[PDB]
Amino acid sequence: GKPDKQVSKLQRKNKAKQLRAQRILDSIENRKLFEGKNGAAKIITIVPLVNDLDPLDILYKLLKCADDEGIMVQEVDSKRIFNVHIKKFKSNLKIIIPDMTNFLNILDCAKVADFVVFGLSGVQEVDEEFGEQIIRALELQGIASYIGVISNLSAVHEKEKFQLDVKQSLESYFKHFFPSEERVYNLEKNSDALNVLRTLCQRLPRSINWRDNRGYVVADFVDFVETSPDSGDLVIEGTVRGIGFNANRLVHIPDFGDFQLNKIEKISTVFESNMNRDTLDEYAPEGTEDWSDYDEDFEYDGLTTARYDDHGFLPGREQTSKKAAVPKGTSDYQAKWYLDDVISPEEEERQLREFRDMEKEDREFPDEIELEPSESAIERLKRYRGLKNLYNCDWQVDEKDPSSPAEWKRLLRIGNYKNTKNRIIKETKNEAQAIAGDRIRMFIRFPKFLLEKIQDPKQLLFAVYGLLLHEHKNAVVNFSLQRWEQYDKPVPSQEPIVVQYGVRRYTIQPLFSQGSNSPNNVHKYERFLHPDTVSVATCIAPVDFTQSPAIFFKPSPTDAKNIELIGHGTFLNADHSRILAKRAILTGHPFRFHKTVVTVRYMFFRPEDVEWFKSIPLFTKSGRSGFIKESLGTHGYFKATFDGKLSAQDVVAMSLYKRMWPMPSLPWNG
Amino acid sequence: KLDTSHMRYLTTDDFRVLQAVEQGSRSHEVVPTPLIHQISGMRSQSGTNRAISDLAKLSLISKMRNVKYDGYRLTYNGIDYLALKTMLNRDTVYSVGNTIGVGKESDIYKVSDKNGNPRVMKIHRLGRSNQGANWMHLSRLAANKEYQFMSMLYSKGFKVPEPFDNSRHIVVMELIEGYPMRRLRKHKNIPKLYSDLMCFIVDLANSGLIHCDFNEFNIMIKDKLEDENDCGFVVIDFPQCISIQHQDADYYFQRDVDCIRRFFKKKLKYEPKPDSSMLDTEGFGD
Amino acid sequence: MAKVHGSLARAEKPKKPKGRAYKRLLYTRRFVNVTLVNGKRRMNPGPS
Amino acid sequence: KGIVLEKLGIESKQPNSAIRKCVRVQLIKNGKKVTAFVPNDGCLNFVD
Repeated sequence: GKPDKQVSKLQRKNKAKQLRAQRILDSIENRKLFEGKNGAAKIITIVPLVNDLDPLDILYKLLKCADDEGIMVQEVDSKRIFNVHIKKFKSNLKIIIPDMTNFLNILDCAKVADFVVFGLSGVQEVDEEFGEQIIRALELQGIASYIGVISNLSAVHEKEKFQLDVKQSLESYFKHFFPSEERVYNLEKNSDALNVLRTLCQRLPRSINWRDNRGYVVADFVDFVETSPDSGDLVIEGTVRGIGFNANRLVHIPDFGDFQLNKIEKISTVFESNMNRDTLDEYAPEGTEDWSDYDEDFEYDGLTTARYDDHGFLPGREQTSKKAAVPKGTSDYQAKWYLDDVISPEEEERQLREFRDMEKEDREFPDEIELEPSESAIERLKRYRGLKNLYNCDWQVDEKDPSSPAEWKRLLRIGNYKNTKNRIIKETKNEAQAIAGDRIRMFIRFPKFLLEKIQDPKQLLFAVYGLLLHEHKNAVVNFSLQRWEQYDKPVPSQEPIVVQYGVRRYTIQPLFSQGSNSPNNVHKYERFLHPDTVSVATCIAPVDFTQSPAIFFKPSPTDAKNIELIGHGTFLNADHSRILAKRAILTGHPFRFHKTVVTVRYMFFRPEDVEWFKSIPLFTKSGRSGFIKESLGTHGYFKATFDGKLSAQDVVAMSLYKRMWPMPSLPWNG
Repeated sequence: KLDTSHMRYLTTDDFRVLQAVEQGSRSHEVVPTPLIHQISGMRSQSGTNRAISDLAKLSLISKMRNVKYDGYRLTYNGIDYLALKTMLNRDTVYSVGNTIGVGKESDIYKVSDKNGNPRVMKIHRLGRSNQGANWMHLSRLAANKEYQFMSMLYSKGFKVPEPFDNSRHIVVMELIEGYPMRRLRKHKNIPKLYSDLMCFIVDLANSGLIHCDFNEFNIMIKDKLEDENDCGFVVIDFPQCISIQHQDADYYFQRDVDCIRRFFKKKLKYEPKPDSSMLDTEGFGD
Repeated sequence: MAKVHGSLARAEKPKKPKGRAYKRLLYTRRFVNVTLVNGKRRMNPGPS
Repeated sequence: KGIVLEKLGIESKQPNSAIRKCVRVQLIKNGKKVTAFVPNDGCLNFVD
């Protein structure tokens, strides 16, 4: 075939020099996005973590160490967003200071940044309930390059010997959440200030996955043009960062919604959206046409026994030949032997107490039902199933049920998420008309009446985010869900809980399950979130194709931040194949004992009920299997056989299952 | 003996492991623990040892620790439930439980299928247990034999129970709403039924067989209608059958005929007018 | 987990002694006050 | 240093089945793919 290799000095040196020349070229290309003379836009957001602290001051320091008194004086008058060009390092910074009365405004501010500066107090210890949560939440949603900086250090003792103490304790506090850094810089000293400015100018900012793969424009100027009396064109002048925008793809705007593009112009050509337009509709009308073959439309009314025919008994036929005997007053027995032929604060408090109680009850006793004597067990569980192995038998996704949501057909049924994600992201990269580093006029179609809420792009951040294919289309989504730190409180699986993934926020009544992998993709429905481990939250919500981290919260007006941070996690899967079975356990006491047959008590109250559940297996929390034999009395006592020998301290139980359906979601604003 | 019930205690995994011991005992005598661990195609000691604990508790396997030689021994129940599992897979049996027919080398139970159509199960027990290779092997060959004979009996038109399946030493057959010559009291057309039962032995010696034992309890009689009285003459006889070349075929055939005529003479008081068919005519007939 | 900024030093069951002291403790845990259990020197037993 | 290419669920059978929660990592300096263990972590909530 081919001979071998004997690399010489020269060959080696060259392969090296080439590798490194290539490396250098690529690095220059990747460091050309911030050519601080014409094409740059380094977004630095200033986030103080202490109430008694001023951000304007922090900026004042950084730009007074640039020896530019004018650019400082011109900003005091009226602004909060600035376009500051530093000549010392030749760079185009954009500074953003958040409304520190709005939590979500802080998050929105930082989540667009290339840099996050953290203000720290030498006087006041950071708040456990507010500033700390700023840290953690920023950290979870995504952060590019962050820095730890101080201003209040002079407020302590005048001698450096005591100031450095505070500094270092702050360093060890700051290291805890942000180990990437070890040096909290002091602006009081000219050196450190000059150095942090230096870094902000020079140092290349790392990448945050989800925001960089769909593009974003921070708006400097927002004007409106009337076209029709009821709607017009929002014009947005801003520089594109990230992957870029296409005229056909939709654009999200936070606390406003998803809108479609009409025109885009560049000022570093004109592109207009054509016929390949993504449409402003959730449930695509093609989704109705995709789910056409309804496979199982089973009629539980046409059942004499529990649906379990796959592993149970046989269809027993009870042909009833009822004739009437005419002796006045006579038992059903004599009659059976005469005609035989052969051929607001109070509400919340009470409810919440009850939810804690039901949750702890659900820990001590999982999914058990209490049937009453008057209750006909058959009817009460008539719709249920009774599978032997929950991960082996054949549940199906395409089953029709009056409990199923009307929209279920009209949903975006992605076959494979891992591949679809990659394909569509490559499409977006290739079909990007407007790349990163471009200044853009963006003409978006827009309903007039919302113009009232739109603020000024200089006092309030106005960000413009890109969406990918079909991301406006709803789907069945699975999130990873993990509880926030120091949060003991209960969270049931049907209550409204706001979810932020990407930059989009949707209120969600999510079904909680354990993501334990199953061969039949069937998972236990957990009524309340597990207090220890990662869980899964499934619901009907618009798709996300970059696996954005998700923040779960419930808006609480009382707290400083008008948000109770419940949990976090990630957008896992756009999958419908995940089915969720609400389990239902029936409890019974093993009354009497014979060397192979155990008489069991208080699990039914009619003999016919016992007939109805014959095939369904019996399991004991002692870890033992068994089955029913026949009904003893007219009170529902039933004889039973088992695997091991059970005492009166055991509990005989039945497991019955029902289909649980995901719920529709609505966007969340304000 | 057979306790079919217990089979619905086992999962996919316990059958998996039991199958592994079935492939491992037909390769080596006493299948050791590591053989079952490596052949089963399983994950860990978890699944296999839990499975084997289940099988050993439910008497499907026996632990043989012979001076460091640890191994296992598949009981008859194991083979039973593996044939029965193979049939659960081949959609042939769905429920079992009613014993009519306690033979020496055959057990006859009453079974059912997916559709609810009643059938019969003839398992074969050679030696019933001190299990070697020959007991299980020759029981397996026994039911193979009887099922093939049965298939050739149904194929050629004979009124013999239609053989549905032959899961190893077990055989699934058709249930036949019939009554033996003991339970039968009287008939509407006894000469026609005799003509039938003689024409049958004629056609059987025409095929090449002489079912040496053609007694009263052998012949089942199925009734199809109650108004018009339709009869069907089923016959259970295969390992006692004796080919038409054996040295002793003569008095076997003529014993069959003499028994037909002697019962038809006693119970129904009907003697045959035509002379009984001798062995010679049927020795030329084949 | 999170010790707050107040790590600024300047301006439960009994504890174990550190350093030298601890060794002393052990010297008497093993040689001055010997505990002979079942014909052996037992270290870390529960109920026996 | 390397960047996690793919989360691997390898399954290593005898004598003890590891539900191998391992990773495909690609080393930065070589561009060379490697498999690697991620210890002490039951859920892999740490490594994406």
